[PDB]
Amino acid sequence: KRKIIYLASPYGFSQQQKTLLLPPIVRALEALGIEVWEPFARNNQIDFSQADWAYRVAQADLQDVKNCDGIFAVVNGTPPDEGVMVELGMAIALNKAIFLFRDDFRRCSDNERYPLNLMLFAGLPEIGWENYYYTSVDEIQSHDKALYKWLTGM
Amino acid sequence: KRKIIYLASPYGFSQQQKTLLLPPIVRALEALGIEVWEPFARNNQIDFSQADWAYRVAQADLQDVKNCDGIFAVVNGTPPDEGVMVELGMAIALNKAIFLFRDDFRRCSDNERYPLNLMLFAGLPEIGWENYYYTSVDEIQSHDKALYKWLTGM
Amino acid sequence: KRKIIYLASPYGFSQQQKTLLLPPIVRALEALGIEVWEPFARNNQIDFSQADWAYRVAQADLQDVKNCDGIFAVVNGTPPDEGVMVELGMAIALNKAIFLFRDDFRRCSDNERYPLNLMLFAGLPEIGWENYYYTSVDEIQSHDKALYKWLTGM
Amino acid sequence: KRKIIYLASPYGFSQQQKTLLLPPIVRALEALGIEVWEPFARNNQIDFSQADWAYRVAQADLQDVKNCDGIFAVVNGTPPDEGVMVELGMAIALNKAIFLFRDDFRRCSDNERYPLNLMLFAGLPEIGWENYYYTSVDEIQSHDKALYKWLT
Ligand SMILES: O=c1[nH]cnc2c(C[N@@H+]3C[C@H](CO)[C@@H](O)C3)c[nH]c12
Ligand SMILES: O=c1[nH]cnc2c(C[N@@H+]3C[C@H](CO)[C@@H](O)C3)c[nH]c12
Ligand SMILES: O=c1[nH]cnc2c(C[N@@H+]3C[C@H](CO)[C@@H](O)C3)c[nH]c12
Ligand SMILES: O=c1[nH]cnc2c(C[N@@H+]3C[C@H](CO)[C@@H](O)C3)c[nH]c12
Repeated sequence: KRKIIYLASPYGFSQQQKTLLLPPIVRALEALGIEVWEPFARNNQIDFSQADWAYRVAQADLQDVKNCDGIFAVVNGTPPDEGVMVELGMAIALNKAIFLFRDDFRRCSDNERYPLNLMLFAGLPEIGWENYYYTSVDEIQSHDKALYKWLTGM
Repeated sequence: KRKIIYLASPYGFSQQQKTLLLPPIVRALEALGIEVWEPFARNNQIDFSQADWAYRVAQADLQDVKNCDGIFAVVNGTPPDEGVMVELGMAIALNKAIFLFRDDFRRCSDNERYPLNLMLFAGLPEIGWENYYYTSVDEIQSHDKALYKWLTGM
Repeated sequence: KRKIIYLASPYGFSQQQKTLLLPPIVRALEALGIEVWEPFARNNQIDFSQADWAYRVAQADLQDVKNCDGIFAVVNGTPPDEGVMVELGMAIALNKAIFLFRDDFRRCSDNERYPLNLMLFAGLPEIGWENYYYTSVDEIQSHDKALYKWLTGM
Repeated sequence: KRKIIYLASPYGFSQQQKTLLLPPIVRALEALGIEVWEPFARNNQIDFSQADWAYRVAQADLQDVKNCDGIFAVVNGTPPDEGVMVELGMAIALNKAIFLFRDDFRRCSDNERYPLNLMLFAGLPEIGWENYYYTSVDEIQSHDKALYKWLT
């Protein structure tokens, strides 16, 4: 069975970001052999004319985080997206694999060790957390970083 | 034994907000008979002179969310605080009781049903979610709202 | 005639913050002999039941920034409030006196020199901008900081 | 002389956004015959190892807003970017033309008339401000919207 990554991001909210930013990240993950669950694409069939669609998206996304093997969370922005953060907290509590992506060079932090709010790293090991922290789309395929180690059992 | 509420908020980051905003919320919860776990206060014996303090705070807060009975999440701001959101996601995944506080009247939402990102409500029931959503400090004591129903088994 | 300070803040958006955080700041400024224009208070005779109230607040605040002598901008939050930032940009372009207030210890910055986005400091001097930068309510009345020196022409 | 638009955005902060999002917007503006001043590109010839680079960037952007004819502010995100907002306030106070771009469908507002904080619209007319408000890159070239009309 392929490992399943839930690709959490705010990029579905902007028409241009949805069209241009997500496909390259999806493709980078798929090139490692990962099955990618991207929520904006997976919720295509919900009936958005009905008033309960927001509840139905919430529950579908909760189920996807429960059923994934890891989360790949796009945590660009100041601050990172609140929905992505909820999904990240779910992933941490459910002991999913955690991978963080930030190619935004601004620092937005409450501490000196981590580049973001310390809670985002609570599900990563004390040592080597930066191996799970990706700062460019080109880095996703790196054999030295945590996605590759995960797939190769190292 | 008293129910334990984890009071998640960004109010510890600002000197004035920590001093003035949190004690009234703490007192409102305590007046219901709740034991309040406030993380900015509870992390007062971490050695902040040591470089790992941020990791030890992260783990301490994760353990507190695992051990609470419910979270009372202050979700003021545009957007809500990313650390609060991680803790909220943890609470949802761990089937804790979920209560939300927002006396910020700005609307910051991706949908028409809820006043915030739909993910924040994923741990609340489809019907009656607003019973868990508090919009003033004065409302916390309300016998018609979910904190009181929780405590009285209704 | 008293110097006029426009007190820009997001604190009017939260019921508790409006009641508890703003009066102490207003009072500290007034103790210096300043006439304080606080926008949430100053627009309390607008009819908020009428559809044009938002345009009338915008124009009232535009006029107040044009007519003030200085702006005292509360730039707490990650990021600072977007309305406060528009008013700050107006003040810079109109050669008003500029004073910044941040008692939030988090860093949210795109550079190493300043704790915030470099644009917020465009109306401050290259050297000694920190004299215009207030990090606690108790510091506002300091005779060593720029607000007091400005009022006394020293 | 070609009208000058200052293209304010936070897209320069993210490597992928700077590479992918900004060139299409620049090209849409330039297709209208506009001279586009994009701050992340224009700041290139600043020495970023001299300690004062942040101050120099700030002053250079201030001057570009003073010397543009209009601002085209990308106000995506929740909230819109604080540096874009400072530049927008400068443009309002300096009586520059104002155009806003938001293809982010989330609402982030303190009022019922506008989809964002009311201050962002203080430099736009009470009626017809929507004609200055662009919600897709495709819309930038519309002859029914305010940017094209401003060119005549
Ligand atoms: O409109 C939507 N479509 C699909 N999913 C979401 C969500 C849920 N998550 C949260 C996060 C964006 O907040 C992204 O991973 C999708 C919120 N709004 C929508
Ligand atoms: O500096 C800190 N002190 C204590 N806790 C936190 C946390 C953890 N949570 C997250 C949330 C603020 O982000 C609040 O509930 C405390 C992040 N930074 C700090
Ligand atoms: O409800 C309101 N009342 C008064 N002013 C504003 C503004 C304008 N400014 C902007 C800034 C808050 O965004 C504060 O200085 C007031 C936005 N909303 C309101
Ligand atoms: O690193 C930077 N490069 C170029 N410009 C800016 C600015 C000035 N403005 C502000 C706004 C981004 O905050 C965008 O229009 C550029 C701040 N930081 C930088």
